[PDB]
Amino acid sequence: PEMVRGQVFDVGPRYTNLSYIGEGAYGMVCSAYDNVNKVRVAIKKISPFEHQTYCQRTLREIKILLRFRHENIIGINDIIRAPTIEQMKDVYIVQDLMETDLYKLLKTQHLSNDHICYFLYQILRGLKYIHSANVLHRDLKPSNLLLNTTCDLKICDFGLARVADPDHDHTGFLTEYVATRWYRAPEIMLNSKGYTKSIDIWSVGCILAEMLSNRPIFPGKHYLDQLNHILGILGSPSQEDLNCIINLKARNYLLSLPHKNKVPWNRLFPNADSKALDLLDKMLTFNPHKRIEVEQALAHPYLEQYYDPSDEPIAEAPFKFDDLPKEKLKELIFEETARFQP
Ligand SMILES: O=C(CN1Cc2ccc(-c3nc(NC4CCOCC4)ncc3Cl)cc2C1=O)N[C@@]1(CO)CCc2ccccc21
Repeated sequence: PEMVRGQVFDVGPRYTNLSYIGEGAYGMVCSAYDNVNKVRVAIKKISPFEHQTYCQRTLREIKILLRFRHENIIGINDIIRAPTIEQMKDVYIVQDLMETDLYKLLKTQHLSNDHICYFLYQILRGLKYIHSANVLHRDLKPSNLLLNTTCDLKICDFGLARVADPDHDHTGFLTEYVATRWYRAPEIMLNSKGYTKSIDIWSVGCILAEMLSNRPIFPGKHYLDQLNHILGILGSPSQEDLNCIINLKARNYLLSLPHKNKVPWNRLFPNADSKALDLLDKMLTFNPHKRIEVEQALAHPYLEQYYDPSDEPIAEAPFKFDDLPKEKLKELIFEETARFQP
């Protein structure tokens, strides 16, 4: 078997000529020549079976992405594993290989308004489909938006994704949360478990602001610092928005802060298109009930050149399927990956 940077890659025979790409908690990723389709692909080796939280991320990633089929959502092309549960130590997930991601692009490149518009359109078109299946991505951020050489965009990493559950959304003040800090809606720190579609729209709002200036809009260094960066720009919540926060610890925290005025978007973003800033404002609304929805966002005048609801598909049916053990999640992973065996 091939090795890459001191790791076995048991992807053959089909997948050969393996170049390293990168690495994280998830595992390792390489490009590989796919000998059946005659194209290089991404393959990420997951070795999750000794941690039930990595097994959860693996099952979510595989189950959701095999159900979903959409031009702006990364697919799974193939999955490699051993022929039995016992011999299965790794899972290789094969996906279309993409040139870069929006994180890398923003650290190096100025985006034209035309590029910003097209990226935003694609994010929302993928998100329309995600949300139509009653799913929340819950970790939208520039590194989870893959880009090819002609700026086609695909949303990736569904390991935190959930079915939406807005009747179980309420929680207490300062409840801990897993998704990336800078893209967390203000309600996460106040009274929300992050089980509504409006969580994803906030993150998209954050991404949009970041495309306008190549800097994160709300770069909090710790849990509550994130709300204070948010309130620094949006200003103090209105009476009406506060009355919606019935939790007293959260309410009284907000009432304790000195009055802060709204920083106008056109002063933060002097070179931005005014329609982009109108849509930004609606995505970065403090009150999640007042926040724009994905379909309204698509219909916003900023995206008029692209908007076409007939060419913005939805899922044919809602998605469905939990503190289960590592060993049962392994079984589920084995069942879900069977279609790729000879
Ligand atoms: O799966 C991920 C996250 N990952 C990691 C990852 C690397 C690579 C690419 C990729 N990259 C390029 N191209 C790159 C060229 C260089 O520039 C950047 C772009 N093309 C195509 C692809 Cl699918 C995509 C991903 C991705 O979704 N986590 C998961 C799910 O939460 C799995 C299972 C698991 C277990 C524990 C914890 C996390 C996770």
